[PDB]
Amino acid sequence: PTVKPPTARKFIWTNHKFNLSGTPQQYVPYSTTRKKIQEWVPPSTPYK
Amino acid sequence: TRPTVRPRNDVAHKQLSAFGEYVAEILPKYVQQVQVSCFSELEICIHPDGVIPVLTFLRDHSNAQFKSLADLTAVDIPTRQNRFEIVYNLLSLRFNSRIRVKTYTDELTPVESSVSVYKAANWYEREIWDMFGVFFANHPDLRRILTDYGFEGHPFRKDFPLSGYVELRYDDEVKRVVAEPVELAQEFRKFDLNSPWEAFPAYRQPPE
Amino acid sequence: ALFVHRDTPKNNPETPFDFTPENYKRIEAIVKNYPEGHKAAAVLPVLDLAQRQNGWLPISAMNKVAEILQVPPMRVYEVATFYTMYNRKP
Amino acid sequence: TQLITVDEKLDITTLTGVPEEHIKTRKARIFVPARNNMQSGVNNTKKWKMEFDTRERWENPLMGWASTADPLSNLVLTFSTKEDAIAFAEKNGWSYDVEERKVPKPKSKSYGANFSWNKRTRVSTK
Amino acid sequence: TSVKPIFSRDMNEAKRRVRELYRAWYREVPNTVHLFQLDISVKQGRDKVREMFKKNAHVTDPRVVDLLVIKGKMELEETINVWKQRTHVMRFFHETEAPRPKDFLSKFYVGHDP
Amino acid sequence: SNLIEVFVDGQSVMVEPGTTVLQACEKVGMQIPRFCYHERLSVAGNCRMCLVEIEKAPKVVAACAMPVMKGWNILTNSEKTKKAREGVMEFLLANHPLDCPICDQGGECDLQDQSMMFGSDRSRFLEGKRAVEDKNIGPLVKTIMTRCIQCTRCIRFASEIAGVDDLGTTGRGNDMQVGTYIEKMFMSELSGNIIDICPVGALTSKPYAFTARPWETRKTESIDVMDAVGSNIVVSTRTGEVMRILPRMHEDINEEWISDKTRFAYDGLKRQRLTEPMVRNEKGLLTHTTWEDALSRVAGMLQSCQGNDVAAIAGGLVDAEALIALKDLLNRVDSDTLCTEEVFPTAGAGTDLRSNYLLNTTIAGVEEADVVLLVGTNPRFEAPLFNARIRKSWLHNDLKVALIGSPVDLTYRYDHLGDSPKILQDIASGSHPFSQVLQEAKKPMVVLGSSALQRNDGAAILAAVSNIAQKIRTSSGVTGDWKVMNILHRIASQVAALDLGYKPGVEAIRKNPPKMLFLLGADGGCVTRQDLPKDCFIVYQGHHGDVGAPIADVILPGAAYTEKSATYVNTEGRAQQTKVAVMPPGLAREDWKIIRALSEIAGMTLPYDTLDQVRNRLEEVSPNLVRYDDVEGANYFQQASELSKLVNQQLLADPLVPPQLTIKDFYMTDSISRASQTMAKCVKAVTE
Amino acid sequence: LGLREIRIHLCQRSPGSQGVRDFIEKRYVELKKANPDLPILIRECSDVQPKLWARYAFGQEKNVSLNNFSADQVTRALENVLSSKA
Amino acid sequence: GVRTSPTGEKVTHTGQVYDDEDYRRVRFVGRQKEVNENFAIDLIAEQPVSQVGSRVISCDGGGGALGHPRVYINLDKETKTGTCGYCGLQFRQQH
Ligand code: SF4
Ligand code: SF4
Ligand code: FES
Ligand SMILES: [K+]
Ligand SMILES: [Zn+2]
Repeated sequence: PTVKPPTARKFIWTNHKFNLSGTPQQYVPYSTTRKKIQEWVPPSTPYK
Repeated sequence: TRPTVRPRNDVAHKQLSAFGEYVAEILPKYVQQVQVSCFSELEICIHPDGVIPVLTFLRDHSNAQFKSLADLTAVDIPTRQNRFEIVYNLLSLRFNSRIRVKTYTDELTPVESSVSVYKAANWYEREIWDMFGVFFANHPDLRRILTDYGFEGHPFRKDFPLSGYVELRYDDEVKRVVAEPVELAQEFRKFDLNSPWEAFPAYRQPPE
Repeated sequence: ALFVHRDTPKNNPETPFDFTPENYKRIEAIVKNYPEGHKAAAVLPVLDLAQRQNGWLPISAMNKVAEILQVPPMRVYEVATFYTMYNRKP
Repeated sequence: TQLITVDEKLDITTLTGVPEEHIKTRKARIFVPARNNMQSGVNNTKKWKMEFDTRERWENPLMGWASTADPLSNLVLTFSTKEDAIAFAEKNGWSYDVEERKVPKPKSKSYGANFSWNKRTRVSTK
Repeated sequence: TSVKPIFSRDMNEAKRRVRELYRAWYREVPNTVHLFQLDISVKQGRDKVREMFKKNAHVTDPRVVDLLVIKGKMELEETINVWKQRTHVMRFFHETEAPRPKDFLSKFYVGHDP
Repeated sequence: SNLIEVFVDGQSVMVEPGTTVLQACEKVGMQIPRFCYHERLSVAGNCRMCLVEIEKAPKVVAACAMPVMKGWNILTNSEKTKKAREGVMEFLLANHPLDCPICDQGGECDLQDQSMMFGSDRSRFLEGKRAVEDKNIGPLVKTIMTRCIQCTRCIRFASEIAGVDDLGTTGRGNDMQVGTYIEKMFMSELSGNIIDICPVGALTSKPYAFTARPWETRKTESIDVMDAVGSNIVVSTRTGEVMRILPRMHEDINEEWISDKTRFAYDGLKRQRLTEPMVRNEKGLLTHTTWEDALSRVAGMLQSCQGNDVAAIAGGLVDAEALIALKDLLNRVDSDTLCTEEVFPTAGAGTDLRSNYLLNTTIAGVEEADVVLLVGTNPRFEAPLFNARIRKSWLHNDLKVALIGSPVDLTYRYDHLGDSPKILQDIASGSHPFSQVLQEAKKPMVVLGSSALQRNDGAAILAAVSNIAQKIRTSSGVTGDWKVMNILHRIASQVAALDLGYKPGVEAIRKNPPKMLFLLGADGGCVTRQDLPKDCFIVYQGHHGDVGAPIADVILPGAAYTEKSATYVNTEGRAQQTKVAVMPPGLAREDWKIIRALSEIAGMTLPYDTLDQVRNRLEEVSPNLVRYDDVEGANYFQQASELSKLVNQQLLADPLVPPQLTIKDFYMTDSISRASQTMAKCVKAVTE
Repeated sequence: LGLREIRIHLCQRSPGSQGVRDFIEKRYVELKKANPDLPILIRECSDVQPKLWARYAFGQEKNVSLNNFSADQVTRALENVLSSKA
Repeated sequence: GVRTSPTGEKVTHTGQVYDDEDYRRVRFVGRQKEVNENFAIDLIAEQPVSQVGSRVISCDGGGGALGHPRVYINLDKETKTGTCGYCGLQFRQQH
């Protein structure tokens, strides 16, 4: 990369991180979607 | 149709059609159909009472000499009343040729074991017991060969599910690998991929 | 050069268009050339008449032809964009 | 003789290894699947299909994946006639329901009907 | 309705084979509890054998019970010869599985299964 | 017979004169490729994909349009047929955009599939393509007109079936664009079906857009419940979530169409849902609870009731299983007071004979009639595919339609006789000219809509309309096989509730108000707490919290129509079963499961455990609720006519006004549609 | 405590329902004029046998098969159902 | 343009964040929720609208066969720009 540098981008990591597994910086998976079914919210006023 | 199309072998097609007529007329007691594929493979569809007389013929006859059993196969086709299709693949090293001997059974009718003709069949049809549930009569050691020892069901039957009914895990309470009913964290996603337009007009079946 | 319409202040369904009474008599003479039940056959002459009174066709001449001939307005829009004589711009 | 006579009903439920819950609580559906109205081809209406009732699919707590506990949720069987599917369901002890094949009734198509003299079937444009 | 049999000509020879297979299992159970060093009693394993034989008691087809006898001889052969481990023998005892709801109301409470 | 013999690839077939080449090849099981031909649209002949060689003829013919002549041998697989197909597919893929990955039609596209089948595998097109300006024809149909192959199924649908006449082709040549030519909003009641018959991704579904993809969707064949037509649908799901709703073909109901409510109300099915049982806490607020607590607090009050102390209201979306479940549960308490929201008059025969509350002719029988009299209904919005069938009979069979009621738009032209009910007295007395039009008609048809029966003179309107029907049928040239008297329902639960023997309308509850009220999905607001006593024990059982769930004391969260196998009976008497597409969300259960568990907690346990035992009970109560996709004919019009003459109920002077006048009132009718954001965008789009 | 509803099931075309059809063609109206507040649900179906369901108080339902009866036999069984109230 | 819930959890470019009373935040206890802080919806908004003198423009995303399938965009609407369906680059007819 000193002779032929990589083509720069605004989104490439300027700080390369090594393998973070076993550290508190490790990856934890999760569902990246929102909630599908919406529940009914009962009225906060009395019914009499 | 030269570069991208497979070349047709008419010489082998004529020779296999002639030898299929030969086998069909020597053994009319069991031969039900004889057909040759467009890529020149001969199939002799026989009756299941003639598994041994046909195969001993092709192994021993001087115009056949199918001394090798390459493969032995069942195929589950549930829309037939005889759902299992037992497929013998035979190799004549003398005449440099291959033949296919096809027959049928359901779950309850036994097929005669062909270890008296090809000892190679000893495991193959045993695998047909394990995967499909076809029983083979007068077999030396007929038992399971591939499934686990307490395995219920015959897996390559098409009504058997892809994942089974049970799954194993280690359990530290009983200090033992245990079986439980199968639950998948992600279900196998079923893809309906078949196009609704007819692909091959040569294979069109006539309607009702 | 386009064949969609956008409502400008000089071309809209609130642009004033009305035939003159001599043009209404000409329209009635046009309509009497065709069989009863096929008044839509007078779409091409009357709309051309709406180009002769006005010089061009705003989208009030097309709707007026659609109104006096009892045809849907899209069936007049199709004629006014199919044929090359109907000036849809001034 | 070499042939026995079994006049009983054909039942192989003890031989398939299927547990009891997935025999006597499942409802097989024998049906010709409808044409997808996204398309005009009819090659998927040619054969009969046997599927089962859908059971619960829930959310995986880790990834949101569709977790299932139904082994028969992906099992679709192909049959050439209705009676073959009915025989295969009865042989396996599956209680079934059958929907009849819905072929489209034949139409009356006339291109000249688009340009009639006195009928309402004229096309207003073409 | 004229079918080719497996071993039995009618149900009497079939019940004879069922009965001899039951004798072989009944004799084998103490050997199985000893050499697999199972934590069940001999009576508990014999009750499991009686349960596995009464589960298939509704069958009147001679070919189907011939195949049940054949598969029972296969399971017995996997038991006597030590081909099963302790785990395969104890899979008859569904011991890690929680007891399933039986009546309508508990099945209503847990979920959607009928 | 006058059948002529033609040949398809040598194989003979006998066809009626007027059969096309495409239909003749269809009769031997070959489907000729097509893009503009549709068997329910008119023949256009303008995509040229059906070009096929007739032998001894040096020209390909348009198989969709060319009728067969006697002795033709149709060469569907010959060399010039395949060359014509590849040439036409090449011209279709000349200017078509490379949008297949970003297109909602990928994998379910006709152009992809019969480009794989009947076209070449590469391009000779070395030019630049056209790009067509997109249109805004509403909040439902996403329009990407660059994908349009100009097949004019838009125009033929909107003209012939939708009756709108507002889609058409402007321009000329390669610049010819299908659209409205103006910023016009194509919102008919059947406006989503152009998403179906468009073979390409030019017209896609704007709610369904980008969310799914056809191969990964599971297809569950089910029933519409958004009206009483009983349209067969496919709920296509993906990983336990409903993705969209397609139509199924049924020749006698919905031919292959569905309404916009059916097609786009599936997102109210995922909002405002009842997921957990709710009980009133110490502050008088609904709080979440378990099933044991909720069923115990309902059953303790149910054990303290007897007679008229307990009653039930059945909502618009309840299956016959839960209806007979709650009927058996309240009959253990000796209570007959079980009601529906939609008022049907109990005067005369009432709900005893089925013939005086059914669409007795059929939905299909509209094709056999010659005069249809629509009384007090706006069937464009009450039963939109029934109105589509009236329009198809109007178009192809010269059907004469008259309307008694307010002059609503019905997408075709009718004889508006006026809106007063006294016209019903004028026709039955022969003083009106349409009475002779009815008498000289061979197959008359009188359709009394069930929204006119919501009035206080609904018994008198039913008596006058049945008086007209029996004046015609007993005297005029009607054979006896033909049925004249017909009732059009707007509620999917209504006919199944009347076959089980509910008392329609809530006058039995307004007469003597109970102290405990079950509400199976009862969201019409017909009985509120001012009609009940001071502390009535209101139980709501349903799947949405809309109207009855705020006033409830205990909420029993139930299953929706996509969440259970369930018997619904349409307006013509045909019973139909849904299928489980997804399961109910959260702790919600199937409805008769809830009623059966309540019966077991209360100690009045019901003789069923599985769905089959519920349906054995349902066959015990009336044996036609288990014979699915069957219209059982109902006789005895004369006996109900004799019973209807007993009470001389007066016709009111108020005009017959249906509650759904324009497209504004169509989209939100039940608790699923009112919770639907797509129906909200449709209302917001039509009110501006 | 009393009869609450009567359910008469029958066929349109079967001969065994014929007398039951003969009961409703001739004798239902003066039945219904005699019992105005009683639901007598006539349910015709395709191939069912004739049948007479009588729901009494507290969910009790008695059943009388009306197969191959005449109109007078259906009349006697139905008036026994009316006079029973059990 | 990453934002933050009242729980302190970062909201992704989808819009996903757990509720406060959701137990499944315990998977990030002692660890981190890996989110990507380059939101593409903001990064394609940063691109300028290309003024072209043609009526129909072609976009392949640049790079030739390293971009997307080449599409043609119509620029006859003057209120709306012509947005590419693949890369989001939006175009405008300059006249
Ligand atoms: S309409 Fe069909 S061919 Fe055109 S981009 Fe979409 S999937 Fe591809
Ligand atoms: S938008 Fe679709 S249905 Fe309409 S003309 Fe174009 S291809 Fe045909
Ligand atoms: S299908 Fe005949 S030309 Fe389009
Ligand atoms: K489409
Ligand atoms: Zn791009």
